[PDB]
Amino acid sequence: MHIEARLFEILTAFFALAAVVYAVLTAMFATGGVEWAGTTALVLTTGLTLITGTFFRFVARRLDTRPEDYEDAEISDGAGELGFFAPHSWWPILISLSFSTAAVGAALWLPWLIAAGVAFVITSVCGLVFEYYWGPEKH
Amino acid sequence: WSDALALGWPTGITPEAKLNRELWIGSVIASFAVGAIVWGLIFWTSAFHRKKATDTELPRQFGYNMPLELTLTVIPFLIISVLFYFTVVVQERMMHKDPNPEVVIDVTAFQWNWKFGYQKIAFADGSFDYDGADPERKEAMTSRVGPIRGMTPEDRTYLNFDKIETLGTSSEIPVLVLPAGKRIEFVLNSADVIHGFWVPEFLFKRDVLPEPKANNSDNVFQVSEIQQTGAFVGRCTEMCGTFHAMMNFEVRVVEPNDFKAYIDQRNAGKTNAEALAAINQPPLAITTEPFESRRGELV
Amino acid sequence: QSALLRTGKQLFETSCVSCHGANLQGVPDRGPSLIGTGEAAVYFQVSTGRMPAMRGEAQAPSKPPHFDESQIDALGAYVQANGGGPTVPRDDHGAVAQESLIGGDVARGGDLFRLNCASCHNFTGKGGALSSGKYAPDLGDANPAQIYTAMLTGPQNMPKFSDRQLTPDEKRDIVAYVRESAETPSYGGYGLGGFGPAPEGMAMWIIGMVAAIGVAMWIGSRA
Amino acid sequence: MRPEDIDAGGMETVFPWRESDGDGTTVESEHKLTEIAMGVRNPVMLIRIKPADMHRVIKRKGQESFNFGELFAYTKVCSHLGCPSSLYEQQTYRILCPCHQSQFDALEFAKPIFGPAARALAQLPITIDEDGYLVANGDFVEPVGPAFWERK
Amino acid sequence: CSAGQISQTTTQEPAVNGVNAQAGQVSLRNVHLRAPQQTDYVEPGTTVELLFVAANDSTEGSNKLKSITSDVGEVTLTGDSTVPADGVLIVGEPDGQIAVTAEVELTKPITNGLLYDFTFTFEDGETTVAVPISAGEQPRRPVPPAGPG
Amino acid sequence: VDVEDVPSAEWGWSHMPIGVMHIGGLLSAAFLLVMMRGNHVGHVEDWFLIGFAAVIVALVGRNWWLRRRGWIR
Amino acid sequence: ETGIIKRLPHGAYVELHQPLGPVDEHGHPIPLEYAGAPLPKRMNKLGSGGAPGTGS
Amino acid sequence: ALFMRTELAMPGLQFLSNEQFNQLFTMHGTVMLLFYATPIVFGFANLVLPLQIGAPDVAFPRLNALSFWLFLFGALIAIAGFITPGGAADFGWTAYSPLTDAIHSPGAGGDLWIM
Ligand SMILES: CCCCCCCCCCC(=O)OC[C@H]1O[C@H](O[C@@H]2[C@H](O)[C@@H](O)[C@H](O)[C@@H](O[C@H]3O[C@H](CO[C@H]4O[C@H](CO[C@H]5O[C@H](CO)[C@@H](O)[C@H](O)[C@@H]5O[C@H]5O[C@H](CO)[C@@H](O)[C@H](O)[C@@H]5O)[C@@H](O)[C@H](O)[C@@H]4O)[C@@H](O)[C@H](O)[C@@H]3O)[C@@H]2OP(=O)(O)OC[C@@H](COC(=O)CCCCCCCC[C@H](C)CC)OC(=O)CCCCCCCCCC)[C@@H](O)[C@@H](O)[C@@H]1O
Ligand SMILES: CCCCCCCCCCCCCCCC(=O)OC[C@H]1O[C@H](O[C@@H]2[C@H](O)[C@@H](O)[C@H](O)[C@@H](O[C@H]3O[C@H](CO)[C@@H](O)[C@H](O)[C@@H]3O)[C@@H]2OP(=O)(O)OC[C@@H](COC(=O)CCCCCCCC[C@H](C)CCCCCCCC)OC(=O)CCCCCCCCCCCCCCC)[C@@H](O)[C@@H](O)[C@@H]1O
Ligand SMILES: CCCCCCCCCCCCCCCC(=O)OC[C@H]1O[C@H](O[C@@H]2[C@H](O)[C@@H](O)[C@H](O)[C@@H](O[C@H]3O[C@H](CO)[C@@H](O)[C@H](O)[C@@H]3O)[C@@H]2OP(=O)(O)OC[C@@H](COC(=O)CCCCCCCC[C@H](C)CCCCCCCC)OC(=O)CCCCCCCCCCCCCCC)[C@@H](O)[C@@H](O)[C@@H]1O
Ligand SMILES: CC(C)=CCC/C(C)=C/CC/C(C)=C/CC/C(C)=C/CC/C(C)=C/CC/C(C)=C/CC/C(C)=C/CC/C(C)=C/CC/C(C)=C/CC1=C(C)C(=O)c2ccccc2C1=O
Ligand SMILES: CC(C)=CCC/C(C)=C/CC/C(C)=C/CC/C(C)=C/CC/C(C)=C\CC/C(C)=C/CC/C(C)=C/CC/C(C)=C/CC/C(C)=C/CC1=C(C)C(=O)c2ccccc2C1=O
Ligand code: HEC
Ligand code: HEC
Ligand code: FES
Ligand SMILES: [Ca+2]
Ligand SMILES: [Cu+2]
Ligand SMILES: [Cu+2]
Repeated sequence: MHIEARLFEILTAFFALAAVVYAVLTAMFATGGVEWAGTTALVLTTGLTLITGTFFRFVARRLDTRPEDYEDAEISDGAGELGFFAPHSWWPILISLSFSTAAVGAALWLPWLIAAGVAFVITSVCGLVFEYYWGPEKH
Repeated sequence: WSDALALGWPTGITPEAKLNRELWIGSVIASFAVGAIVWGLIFWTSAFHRKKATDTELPRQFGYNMPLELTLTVIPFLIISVLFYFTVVVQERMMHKDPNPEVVIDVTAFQWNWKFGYQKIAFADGSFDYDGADPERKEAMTSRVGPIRGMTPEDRTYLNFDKIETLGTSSEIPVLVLPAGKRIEFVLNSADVIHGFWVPEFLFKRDVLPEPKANNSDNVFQVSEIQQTGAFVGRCTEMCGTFHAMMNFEVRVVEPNDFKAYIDQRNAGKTNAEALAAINQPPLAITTEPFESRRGELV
Repeated sequence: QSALLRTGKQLFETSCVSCHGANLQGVPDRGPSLIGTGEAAVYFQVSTGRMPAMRGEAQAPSKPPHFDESQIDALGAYVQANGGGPTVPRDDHGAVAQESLIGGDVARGGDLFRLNCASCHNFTGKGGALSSGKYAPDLGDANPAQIYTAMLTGPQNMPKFSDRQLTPDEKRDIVAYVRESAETPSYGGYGLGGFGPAPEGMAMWIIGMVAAIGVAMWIGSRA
Repeated sequence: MRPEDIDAGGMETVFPWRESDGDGTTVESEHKLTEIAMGVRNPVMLIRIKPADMHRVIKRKGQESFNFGELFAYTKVCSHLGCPSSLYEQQTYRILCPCHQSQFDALEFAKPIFGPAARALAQLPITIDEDGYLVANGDFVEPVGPAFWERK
Repeated sequence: CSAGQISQTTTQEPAVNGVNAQAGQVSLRNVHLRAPQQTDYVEPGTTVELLFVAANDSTEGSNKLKSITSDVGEVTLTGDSTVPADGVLIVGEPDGQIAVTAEVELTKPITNGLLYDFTFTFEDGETTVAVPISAGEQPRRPVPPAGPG
Repeated sequence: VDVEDVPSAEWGWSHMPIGVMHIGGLLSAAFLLVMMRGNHVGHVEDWFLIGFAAVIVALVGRNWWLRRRGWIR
Repeated sequence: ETGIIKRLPHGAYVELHQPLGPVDEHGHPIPLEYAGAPLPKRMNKLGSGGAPGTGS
Repeated sequence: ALFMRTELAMPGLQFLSNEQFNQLFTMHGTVMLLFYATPIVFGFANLVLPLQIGAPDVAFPRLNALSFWLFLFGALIAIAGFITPGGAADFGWTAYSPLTDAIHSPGAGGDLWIM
């Protein structure tokens, strides 16, 4: 996955150059000195690509050429099990309802409704995480 | 024709406005030339490259022209570079501020109207000197520990006040009187929210901000002169609330002698309406009229 | 003090002329007249943060105050100088009276609150809903002076309680019940908002029945 | 109570009191005053319509002279089910019942305009005596409270 | 819906004991009569005070108040009744005011709670206000203690 | 109904006559319209009742026409 | 549905299914008849998850 | 936008107030940039992107479904400010400060818009 990491490094270099140039260009020319709200975002924008880019670099150097990373790869090269993909689940709609309940409580500033929403979110998230791991009932 | 290529821009009443309009016409000409070429290319291939009803074989499968791609990348870079230079040249002239202005205007914006004050008048020829600074009422807002650098959000010391002030009313459009052919300094200070000081004939506007110094905003702009007399309307351009659309104002331009006379009645306690009538001018705004209080025709 | 009147008009010119006019006559269909309202009305409306308003609706709701205590006094004096009206009570030092307005007989205040105040609000003063869009706000954040001025002035839809209909002693006793009932902790546990059966049933269904059903599925079996 | 004791836009519950009832210091007087407080049909709302809004007042037939100028007296008992309807809004002149949200237009003789109420609140005629105290100008012309099969 | 053209905060009138009136171009605010009372009627011959504030809507010219008449007696105006261009004309001194006054000599009995017609003319209007009787910051008058019954 | 429409057709009550739902729909709109006879002075609620009644009537008519023409069964 | 996606050598994407009863000639099972009882839909409920291990 | 466009046809407020018009473009912009334009970017992406790269599904099928419901309930909350008596947000989709402040925007419509 050499190309995947190269995309983020290209963005990392431009974001780093823009953050450094704009900081040094506002410290001596913008009224009031460095533009802080504005610079902080640019500096940490580089970090977003830096974290993803660095991780992709480390991952690429560990694994060899994948079937999708091979210029001339055959379809039969990728035969086998891919992994686990959830066939169906009604938990995600419950999580959204739980999160929306807390948001309405936060919007109207209802401490009881916020607490219920937080408890609903934890309960709904627990169901999503444990959906494919609950064992058979022991009776 | 400059009247059609301006796309509705006013002619302008200040040298900065005239320069800004010149840049607008040239940029529009450049934009139309580029647009015509692209539209012509799109129309040419849409009328002459249509599937002929006798062409069996599929067309040549070409998708890479390296000499062409480089050529059509440098050319757009050259056009923007040329425009950028003129952009920098014009904006430097428009934002230039003379260290010794002759008329200083305090523009105060609130919800939802305008207040105009004469901070200082000092004509270049020395025929009229005036000092409208009123320090006995600006420091009455001191409020002090304080949540922000020792002061409450209701500090309001950034606001400026003057002895002669034109206060807007829901039933009276505020009128700002300025001399013709004289440099005018505008100081913009809001009270609660952001407003917009826009005069379409000025071909320039700046947002009125509360606490501009704390926000690192240059709330002061100047015009070299006003080249003609008359009445010009001004509107609030930044959204500020319920009556954002019903807080317009008018700028009145008179001769320097008429402007000097008008200040005399204002100093003599006369209101804005009667002072304007004393210099043979309409007492109320003529470009704009106060909006009806009736929330609508169904009220 | 001429400085106080001039300062108040200076705030009025930049904050209130849009809906009340320059001479306090009121802009039709935008705002009523402030002549005769008095200092008490301005003090309450500004300290509670209600004014300046921002749009026309069923009720302008409460919000953080736009002016500090010094500016409220100047604003109230300017309006008081035009038409007179009721004035906010003050202590010996000349500040706004807060502690001295607490009555010593809460039992009388409770009955008075139930007769005259607990109709729009509830018993514990949590609030209530009015005809269409309008609603009575919570009384747990109002200081005694704000309650006194609200009784004196009669905000948007609130029958004005004059000093003759409700004497200052009765008003002092009424705010004593309001201030006491706000900070008395609930004796049977969590207050559940102090609204009555409506939160009790909701809490029941979401706690007792959820626990009872959840326990049942633990003890019981599926299929 | 005197007419000047209430400002414009105000509301205050009044009760039927007589000289023979007494001040309640004695045992007999207190018992007499108990039924006044415990009277189901006793409470009456006394509202003072603003003089600027007096031109919008619509009088009911047989009750045109039931007001003492800008002072109006309406029963506090809701005509629907008997709850005290004392949520009087001074500007909208709307009397709201907190039990089942019935709204009455105080300007239009307390005519119901919302909720399950279908009959207007009874109006009590009022006047002043020689001493300037507000007194009743007779009895209600219609029964007070919830309707029944034998009403009207 | 409640924020439409018909609002409940824009149609709201003043929460005072006065009357808002429009005499063509001059706005009358807080129009009320001050009259202490002891008996059910204020007997004729008792001097009362009529208080209001006149606001000039127009900001160009001035106006002057003349010939205030009513069917309650004779109204006497003392002082400079000229209202400035964009100012106020406060007549009388209401309670809570730390000099134009209107003096009324009653010819017929009046009482609190009723409406009495008044005529206001400045130069271009004849309007009726129906001025009521309003009590200011005066305390509640004592009531005699009832007997045992 | 049969198995392909309701798989558990023989395991319980799975069929409701279309006449009941069509008549109930007309009565649903009739009840919405008659409620305009009240003490309310406003007409915003009246238009909401009219719109809902019209929507219900349109749905009932659409279903009846489709059932009559044989497009749906 | 086990939720496991397997790519066939010719590129077909199929999901591994766990039959609830007997199977016909090839992989596909013979359809069972509904008996009014709940039918498992999660492979973890059938014991495919195993046990974490005896201990504290 | 049609209500706004039909109001800006003739000078004067025929059927809309200033507050209603202010709520109109705020909600119009919010709905038509964030509730229509942004989701349909992932609307087409959930359609063909797994097909384009020859994939059988998305990386996180459960998380993909969570995004739809979270978005749908989030969009409904902001629109739900209209049913409030004060109205929905009336300060514009750029929600400039301090207009969006409690002092200048005290209604619950703006609060529901934020959440
Ligand atoms: C089958 C059912 C289907 C429906 C059809 C069948 C029924 C339709 C047929 C009729 C029917 O409904 O009957 C059943 C009912 O019967 C009895 O009701 C009758 C009548 O109807 C009532 O309206 C009436 O109000 C009752 O008088 C009482 O008020 C009178 C006054 O009021 C008049 O004024 C009112 C308001 O104004 C005035 O207000 C105040 C009054 O002083 C003052 O402030 C003031 O004066 C004011 O006036 C002003 O006026 C002018 C202004 O302009 C000016 O002058 C001035 O300014 C002044 O100020 C209005 O609001 C009223 O409407 C009315 O007009 C007083 O005069 C009385 O003294 C008393 O207090 C009266 O009672 P009575 O005479 O006592 O008895 C008679 C007898 C009933 O006869 C029957 O036919 C019975 C047979 C038929 C019914 C079924 C039973 C038989 C079937 C078998 C048993 C089954 C096996 O009794 C009984 O046997 C009843 C027994 C119990 C029932 C058993 C059922 C079975 C049990 C098991 C189920 C009561 O018992 C009710 O409870 C009962 O429901
Ligand atoms: C097996 C199951 C069986 C057991 C289950 C039972 C558990 C019960 C849980 C709670 C138990 C608490 C016991 C102690 C009670 C106590 O001693 O309490 C003190 C005081 O505290 C509150 O005073 C607040 C301030 O202190 C005052 O200063 C302030 O004035 C006051 O304000 C009111 O008064 C003002 C005027 O004065 C008004 O202006 C204002 O408006 C208002 O009215 C305030 O009160 P208020 O806002 O009510 O709540 C504020 C609450 C914030 O909410 C809440 O806790 C909400 C959460 C619980 C409430 C009940 C559930 C309701 C359900 C939802 C409604 C669901 C709805 C969703 C809809 C979905 C579907 C619909 C379609 O903060 C807190 O307490 C913080 C504490 C947090 C505790 C968290 C619990 C810990 C659980 C951990 C478990 C671990 C176990 C693991 C084992 C292995 C008031 O109560 C006072 O009366 C009371 O006196
Ligand atoms: C395609 C689907 C749907 C299409 C709909 C989309 C477009 C609809 C357009 C509607 C117009 C909206 C205008 C908005 C702005 C507005 O509102 O400004 C009007 C003013 O009006 C009121 O003043 C009136 C006067 O102007 C004042 O002069 C006067 O004083 C005042 O009088 C009161 O006050 C006085 C004191 O002053 C009292 O004395 C007096 O007694 C009284 O009380 C007046 O009030 P009043 O008569 O109440 O009328 C209020 C409004 C009323 O608004 C409204 O549209 C309310 C909302 C109605 C919308 C319908 C709901 C839709 C149904 C569901 C969604 C179904 C779901 C679908 C199912 C699933 C899908 C499967 C198919 O009238 C109108 O706008 C005109 C009505 C025309 C609307 C037509 C729509 C009907 C539905 C048709 C459906 C057909 C479907 C068939 C399909 C085959 C006051 O409010 C003012 O402030 C306010 O300013
Ligand atoms: C199942 C049923 C009702 C069948 C009846 C069929 C029939 C013969 C109908 C004809 C008769 C008619 C016309 C009936 C109309 C209905 C009616 C008016 C009924 C009157 C009394 C009656 C029979 C009531 C039945 C109520 C009932 C069966 C409720 C079921 C609710 C269940 C199963 C809940 C458990 C699930 C659960 C743990 C959910 C979480 C908790 C929550 C949020 C529950 C919802 C909830 C509820 C249910 C409240 O009651 C409530 C009250 C006050 C405040 C809040 C809540 C609240 O949030
Ligand atoms: C018949 C009738 C009265 C209905 C009309 C009113 C109506 C439309 C109801 C809903 C009101 C709402 C939710 C308005 C706010 C705007 C909004 C976000 C609504 C729609 C949004 C939407 C369509 C989707 C967003 C996502 C979604 C669907 C979830 C919403 C989550 C929420 C918060 C729903 C609950 C709404 C609701 C009506 C429940 C109230 C629960 C009750 C009765 C509790 C009463 C109660 C009170 C009052 C306390 O004070 C209290 C204090 C301390 C502890 C407990 C309580 C307590 O339980
Ligand atoms: C319905 C007619 C009410 C009656 C009866 C009482 N109050 Fe009220 N109250 C009502 C409204 C509509 C409002 C808000 C008006 C507005 O313009 O916002 C209020 C407000 C108050 C407050 C202010 C609380 C705060 O802002 O934090 C207080 C302190 C208050 N009201 C007190 C009060 C008392 C003491 C009452 C009995 C004499 C009483 N209210 C009755 C509506 C109504
Ligand atoms: C338009 C947005 C307004 C601004 C600007 C100011 N006020 Fe106001 N006010 C407005 C309305 C629509 C009303 C009546 C109903 C209501 O919302 O309160 C008022 C009323 C008052 C009152 C009470 C009047 C009474 O009779 O009790 C007072 C004391 C008041 N207004 C004062 C006030 C002040 C001090 C302002 C500047 C901060 C101000 N108003 C601005 C609408 C508007
Ligand atoms: S009891 Fe008064 S409304 Fe039903
Ligand atoms: Ca229009
Ligand atoms: Cu503005
Ligand atoms: Cu604006």
